[PDB]
Amino acid sequence: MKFYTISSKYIEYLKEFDDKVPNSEDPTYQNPKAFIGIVLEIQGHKYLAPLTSPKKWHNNVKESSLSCFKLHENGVPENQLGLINLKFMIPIIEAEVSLLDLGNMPNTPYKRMLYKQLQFIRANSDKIASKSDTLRNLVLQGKMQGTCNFSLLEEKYRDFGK
Amino acid sequence: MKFYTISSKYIEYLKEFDDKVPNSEDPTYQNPKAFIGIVLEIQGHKYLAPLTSPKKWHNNVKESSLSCFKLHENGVPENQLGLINLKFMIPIIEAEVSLLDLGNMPNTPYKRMLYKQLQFIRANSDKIASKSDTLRNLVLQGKMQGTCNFSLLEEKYRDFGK
Amino acid sequence: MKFYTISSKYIEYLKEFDDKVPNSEDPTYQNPKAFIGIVLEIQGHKYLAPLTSPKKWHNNVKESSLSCFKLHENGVPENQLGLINLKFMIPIIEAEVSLLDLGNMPNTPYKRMLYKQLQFIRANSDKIASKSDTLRNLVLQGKMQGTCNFSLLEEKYRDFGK
RNA sequence: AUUCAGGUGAUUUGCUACCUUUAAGUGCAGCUAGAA
RNA sequence: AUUCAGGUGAUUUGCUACCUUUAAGUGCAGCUAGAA
RNA sequence: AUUCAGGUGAUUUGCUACCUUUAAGUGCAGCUAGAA
Ligand SMILES: [Zn+2]
Ligand SMILES: [Zn+2]
Ligand SMILES: [Zn+2]
Ligand SMILES: [Zn+2]
Ligand SMILES: [Zn+2]
Ligand SMILES: [Zn+2]
Ligand SMILES: [Zn+2]
Ligand SMILES: [Zn+2]
Ligand SMILES: [Zn+2]
Ligand SMILES: [Zn+2]
Ligand SMILES: [Zn+2]
Ligand SMILES: [Zn+2]
Repeated sequence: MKFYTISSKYIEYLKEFDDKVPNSEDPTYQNPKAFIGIVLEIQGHKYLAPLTSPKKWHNNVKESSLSCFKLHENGVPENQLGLINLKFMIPIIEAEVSLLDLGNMPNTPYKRMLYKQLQFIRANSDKIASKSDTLRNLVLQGKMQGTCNFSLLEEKYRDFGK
Repeated sequence: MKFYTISSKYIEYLKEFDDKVPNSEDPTYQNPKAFIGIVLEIQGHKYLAPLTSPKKWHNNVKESSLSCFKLHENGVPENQLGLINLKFMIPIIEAEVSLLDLGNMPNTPYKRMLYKQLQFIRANSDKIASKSDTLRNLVLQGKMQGTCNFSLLEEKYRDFGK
Repeated sequence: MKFYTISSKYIEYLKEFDDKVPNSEDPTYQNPKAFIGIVLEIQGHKYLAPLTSPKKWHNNVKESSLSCFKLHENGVPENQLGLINLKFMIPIIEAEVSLLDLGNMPNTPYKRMLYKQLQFIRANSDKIASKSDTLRNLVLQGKMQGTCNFSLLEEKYRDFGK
């Protein structure tokens, strides 16, 4: 899996249909909001999930939860690295999605953390995909609330360019 | 698996054929003798094994032994909890066997220990069933002595009601 | 697996076809050169690999390498015990191969080390056989150089007695 | 005797794990404490 | 209540693993630093 | 940004494991040392 950004246009568009769709731009955002790379591929839908830095309430989110996949350094649990917000993953269009230029990022604390994250994500691909799959099923079945509207998003998203 | 008692009649009856069959009633017995719940099911035989509180010689009984399955609190080895005496498991008749009313036992040290035991037994079902299976095979094969007479008990036990 | 020696004749013979074939006798050799016992059995070929005591360059040989299987005491990694030189394993003829008389070796530092080695080898039989298998395939495929000439050795070796 | 097989990580120092049936990057150290 | 089943290690003290679906000696200690 | 999905244990607080393909209760804490 990999790190992506998403065009602001395309994020506004999904926001017409679901305010739950993650904010793309914010004055207080140092770097751009980043997404994780095809957490879920099903019925020809490619999903990307939002990354998000630590909040207070992440302490209550237990590992079993389908809402989030908690990140942290490999083998170093006390090094919390934020989480993947699956509850807000969205379907994407290859053309409005862009991979982070990791090969060109200046060596900074951030790019550094991205690699810590990346590796933990790489070694947990499956748990992630597995979680995303189930989250959607449930969401769709009407057994889970307060997530992104998968059903509706999946319906409207490709009508972006019109 | 679960906790059972066995009618005294039926225990006397098997004792006609094998004195090795565990004692059901004793003046020094606080609670009734308790048995563990289908350690072995084979050729339509349901086996229950006797529970037994610590004796001195349980220290010499090594884990590999087929005679006994040593109990102790989950993850707390120094908390020895007696053992399951497979060498004396017997085949039973659903109608002379009775489940302990755990849902109605007053909160006492005993009921408390039963749950410690139960869980350790639950998480080791397989080893237990596995041990019981092998113990019988061997016993039947004539490669093990000083156990209950499985072959003979299996033959005679259903003729209980006559 | 076990410890063997190989007749000097048969070792000279293979040396007619491949100088890479391990030296059998040397003035500086305390004990005879020893071989490990059927590292590989395939298309009716029985392979024995040479043992060899620590050299400087064994530090660069990584575990993944097909060239050698590094020995050392069980659970005691700092106790390097030389390595098995698979890159030089050779096919053998039961009649020119001989098992070391371990049962009759006087208790010496050497015989002592042999058992340390033996056990580590016994507990890794598979990795060894697995490595040998792959090493040959590759060697045969022409993807590996500087080893014994398996293809050529396999062809010529049985013509020993002529 | 025969003096480091080639690969798997958007990164990879040490070891280890895995792939070479054409496929494969885990784990324990170290380093880091980044922020959406 | 009923006082430790045998075995698998060219060697193996304790425990463990494992085998007794015809099979099975792993791991931790302990001892060992040996040489091709 | 967006502030804990429900389950699997004759019992189970905290975490965790597992299940969510109709399935699934593990492990570490803590509590506890009961007796056949
Ligand atoms: Zn939950
Ligand atoms: Zn974790
Ligand atoms: Zn008698
Ligand atoms: Zn035994
Ligand atoms: Zn235990
Ligand atoms: Zn290499
Ligand atoms: Zn090693
Ligand atoms: Zn034994
Ligand atoms: Zn021993
Ligand atoms: Zn949130
Ligand atoms: Zn739950
Ligand atoms: Zn709870």
